[PDB]
Amino acid sequence: DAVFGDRVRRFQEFLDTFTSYRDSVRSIQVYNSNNAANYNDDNILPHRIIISLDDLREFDRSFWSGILVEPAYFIPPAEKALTDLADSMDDVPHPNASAVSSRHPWKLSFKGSFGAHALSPRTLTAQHLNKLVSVEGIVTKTSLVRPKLIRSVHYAAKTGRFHYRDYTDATTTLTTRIPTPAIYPTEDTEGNKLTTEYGYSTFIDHQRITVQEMPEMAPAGQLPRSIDVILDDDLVDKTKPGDRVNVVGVFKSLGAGGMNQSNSNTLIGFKTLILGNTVYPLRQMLTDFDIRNINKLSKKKDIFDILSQSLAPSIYGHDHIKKAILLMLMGGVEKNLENGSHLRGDINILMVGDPSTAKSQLLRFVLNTASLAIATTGRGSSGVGLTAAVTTDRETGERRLEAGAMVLADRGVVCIDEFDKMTDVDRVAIHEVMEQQTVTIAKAGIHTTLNARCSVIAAANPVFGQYDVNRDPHQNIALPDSLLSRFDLLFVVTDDINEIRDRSISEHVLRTHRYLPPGYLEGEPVRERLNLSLAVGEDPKLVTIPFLRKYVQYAKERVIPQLTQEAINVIVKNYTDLRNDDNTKKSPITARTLETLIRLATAHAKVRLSKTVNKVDAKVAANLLRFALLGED
Amino acid sequence: ALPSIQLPVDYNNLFNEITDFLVTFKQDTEKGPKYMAMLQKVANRELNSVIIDLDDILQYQNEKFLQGTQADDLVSAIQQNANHFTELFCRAIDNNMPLPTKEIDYKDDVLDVILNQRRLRNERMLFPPNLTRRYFLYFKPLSQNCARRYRKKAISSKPLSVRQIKGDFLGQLITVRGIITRVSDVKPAVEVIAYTCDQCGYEVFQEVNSRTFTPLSECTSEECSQNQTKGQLFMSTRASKFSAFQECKIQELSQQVPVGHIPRSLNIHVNGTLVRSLSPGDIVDVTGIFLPAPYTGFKALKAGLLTETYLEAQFVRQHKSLTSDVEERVMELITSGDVYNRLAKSIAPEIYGNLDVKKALLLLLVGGVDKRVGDGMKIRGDINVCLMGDPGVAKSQLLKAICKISPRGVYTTGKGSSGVGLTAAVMKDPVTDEMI
DNA sequence: AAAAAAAAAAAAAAAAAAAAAAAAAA
DNA sequence: TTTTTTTTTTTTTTTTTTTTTTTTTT
Ligand SMILES: Nc1ncnc2c1ncn2[C@@H]1O[C@H](COP(=O)(O)OP(=O)(O)OP(=O)(O)O)[C@@H](O)[C@H]1O
Ligand SMILES: Nc1ncnc2c1ncn2[C@@H]1O[C@H](COP(=O)(O)OP(=O)(O)OP(=O)(O)O)[C@@H](O)[C@H]1O
Ligand SMILES: [Mg+2]
Ligand SMILES: [Mg+2]
Ligand SMILES: [Zn+2]
Repeated sequence: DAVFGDRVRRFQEFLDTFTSYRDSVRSIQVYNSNNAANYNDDNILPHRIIISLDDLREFDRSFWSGILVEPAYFIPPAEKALTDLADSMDDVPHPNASAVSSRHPWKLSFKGSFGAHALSPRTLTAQHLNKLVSVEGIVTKTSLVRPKLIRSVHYAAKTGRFHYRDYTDATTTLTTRIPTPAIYPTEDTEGNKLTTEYGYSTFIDHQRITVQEMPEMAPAGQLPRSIDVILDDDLVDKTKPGDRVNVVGVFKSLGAGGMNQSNSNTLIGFKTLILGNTVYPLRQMLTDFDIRNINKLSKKKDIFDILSQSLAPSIYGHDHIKKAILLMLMGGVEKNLENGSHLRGDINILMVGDPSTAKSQLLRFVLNTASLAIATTGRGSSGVGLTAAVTTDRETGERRLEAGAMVLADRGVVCIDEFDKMTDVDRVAIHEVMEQQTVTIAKAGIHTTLNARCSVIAAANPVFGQYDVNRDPHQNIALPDSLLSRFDLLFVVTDDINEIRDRSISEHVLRTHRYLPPGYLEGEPVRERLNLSLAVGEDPKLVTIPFLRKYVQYAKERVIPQLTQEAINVIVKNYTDLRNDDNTKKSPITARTLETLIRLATAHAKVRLSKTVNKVDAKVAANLLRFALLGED
Repeated sequence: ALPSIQLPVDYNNLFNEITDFLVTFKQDTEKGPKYMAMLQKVANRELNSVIIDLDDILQYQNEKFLQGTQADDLVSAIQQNANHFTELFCRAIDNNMPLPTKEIDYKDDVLDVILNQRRLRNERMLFPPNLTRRYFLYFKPLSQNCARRYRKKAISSKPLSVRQIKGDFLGQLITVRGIITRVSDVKPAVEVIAYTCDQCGYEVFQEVNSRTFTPLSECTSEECSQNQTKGQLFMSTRASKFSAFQECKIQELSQQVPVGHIPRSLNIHVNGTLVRSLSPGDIVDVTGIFLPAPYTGFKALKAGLLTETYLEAQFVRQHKSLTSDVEERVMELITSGDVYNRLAKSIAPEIYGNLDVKKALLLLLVGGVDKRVGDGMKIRGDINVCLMGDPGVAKSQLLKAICKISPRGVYTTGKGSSGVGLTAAVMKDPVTDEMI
């Protein structure tokens, strides 16, 4: 009534006080308008802006406090004012055939500092209901996208006029209203037959996601907790399972909560939900300074050595394995070939070695430094847990598929630990993914082929406790030959007792164990708790890790080198020399070694930020594979 | 009650323009109207389907623009809403149906006998028109070539995917590209139901416009108005009109799925002569109307305002013998010479070597004599070829390649799936839960 | 003619964990 | 010979929700 109009006036004043929002409205409007005029087209921007809570805090403390504390009485007044401003801006007429019926009202999004309203799915209780909150977590489950009716239009014969009926739901609006039965009117007020006219009605896409707490922040002895978020309109399909997200929305109650005709019970409570306003991913955009630095650092001669050594500075030695990991990070170029085939561009590495040889501390580093990485353990995994699982969608009722570890890491890496301890029934599935890079599901009436293009790095142990040099290589490794053929580089690492090596490595380890984080006193235990302050503002030389991430991203997305003849000449001579020799290698040499040389050469070419494969790339690939197969170093 | 809104579209002028377009339209390139020719063809019990082209409608609009008189952009009205224009066009066809010009040929048509028997008793001593109809009306999507010829852009024929189908496209005419995975059998769906009434008046007709209905079972004729309890209605199948119905599922192609996601699926309903146009395993481009399903019955309450959806199909565009031509192809290949070596060599030209293996695969491709000896003896002509050898010798390209040559072939692999010996007699098919 | 009460409508099923047998070998 | 290995075999439904549509009952 009066309060609604007063708040509309307040927000209207706020809008012309700061001119940025008015300019963004015009930019979106002109973009959408002149896009439709391009008949010879080469797509549509949604009606949603992001305002900062901070600026509103200086403008009007009362309105900011109302939005943060009582959103359900201050957001709808703001949306009407934004719609009015947007309607005022659009001077050009749009006599469209059916856009007159559906207005697509403008909505709002928020950013800035939330103070005490930044929480997690665990610290969210009944004290935060009907409040604007932001929750950080990991997406686990998503529902199928369905259309929902918002307004129905009917045509009346013998009169020629139209009649519309509006529908509302608890999840649709922020205010509780009288419910609607969602049944189309059939009789006019005068009794004339009504015909439903699809194409003038309004439907909106609806989705439900589940956000779980980060498992690293959970208390001792407790399992992580999860919450449900509802997305609508233009927020649909902006998240996938496994993603790390931050969702800003209104925490809301729903239902009757067992205080009704049903029997009295202590086990019945209310249901809680979040109507998300905004979603933020917790792709690093690069400026011209960063790109210029990358191009300047590319021209240095010893760039490969620096890049490889920058990996895991807390590991002493293992230079060649660290080079192989870097070559994994910058994968090869995939070739699509006739007969529906593709040559894989991924590099797969296996490490077999003695106990306590820093095999498992490199997989953990790859988990952190890479863009996408999935961790797996041999004994705690199953075949149905790696490829896909048949489940049900509670909200709609169909039967669907849920992704597994391999398919969730498409265009990523999978790090498997204790690979030899995996059961045989489990080990067949990974075989297929390593060969075809596709999963075939033919269960419960769901016949589908799923794409899985991932790089595999694995660590295992020999049959006995330690590697034996007096026995043949195949006796030491329990893995079958078919599985072993699918790895590009097999590294056998051994711990040998030598006084100088021990003196150096012990010094390095003792130096590492004496590190104090800044801002901590001696003897002060590390407080890895953050004190519930999740965030302050809601949205020889070595190189730093973020710079390496930028370098890897830029190389993967900007250069695609092509093979040359003079590199092929080196590759063929290396292959012919390696094949025809009496040296006893730890792995047999076959016709698939040539493809490994080609892939390593392509990766080294990408490292140099060049569009051609040179002779030096072939030499580096040859040296790496000679070290891997022979140990001639 | 129900508020009222003003919309630009008026159906009276649209109906006038449809009537004008049916009569006036001529193919500019038989002479005369294009569609009154095929209507006369229909009237002779020969054509079972009527297909309208929106390119032709644009041609009529362009003719009117040449005259300069205003039009109602019928092509845009069809695209924005198409469930009502089907009935409008059906009425327009019914109004201007030509007379049977030749070969009336009434032989044993049960509906014809019923209708003819009605005339004598009705005249000596108003039914739903759809009962007398036989033709089926389908629309044809726009063409980019004609569009680019007259600009105006195009939306109905753009090859969208299952995933790009949002809720804003409901009630429009669109096209979807995908692969057909499942197709069901053809079953009859009722359109007009006729009830016979204990020699009370005569049979009554009701139309059905949903997937679910209720029987009448009460005779309301003037002679049946007498008060005595007399009995309910019984359905008569012969005087009722049925239709062929089929449902299929289309799935998104692997190329169009983004990384980390699972492909979606869409449902297609086809009625009429268009039935059986799609088979499993075909990559097609299907045009139709995208409509909301009612989702009623059980589990409707939990959804509340959530609906299913489906596509009423109207057009199909599949992307991809003894004759003198093949009689001459074999002669040409004979004159080519070196048939043995060339046939063996061209098999998988990527792989270099193993030429004797390629000779043997040719002999496996052809089959030996299968002679049925008397007294029960039989001799096999099929070929059993096993290829052993060390790993990494091109073992498993050679095989796959041979599968391409012969259409009747299956590539079966290890214990990942059980298909070699899966001659099972139990099949828990979800559709009906009976063994196959 | 207008109230209060009472049912239908389920459907579904793979994926994992524990325990006892009936065949393999240092 | 006593050890390891191996298939494999039931394990499943007891519950749900508010409309929507039917029969009784003042
Ligand atoms: N070269 C090294 N530099 C630094 N620390 C090392 C090195 N080698 C081993 N370590 C230390 O040894 C410990 C165990 O290493 P890690 O867990 O990586 O071994 P592993 O190869 O996975 O062993 P396992 O065979 O028992 O699974 C860690 O504390 C690690 O820091
Ligand atoms: N004669 C040949 N000509 C061309 N390529 C060959 C030849 N022999 C082997 N190859 C190579 O071998 C590969 C094809 O066989 P591949 O090693 O993939 O499978 P396979 O022989 O069935 O072995 P596995 O036991 O590893 O499955 C390709 O890399 C191909 O280039
Ligand atoms: Mg380990
Ligand atoms: Mg093979
Ligand atoms: Zn009667």
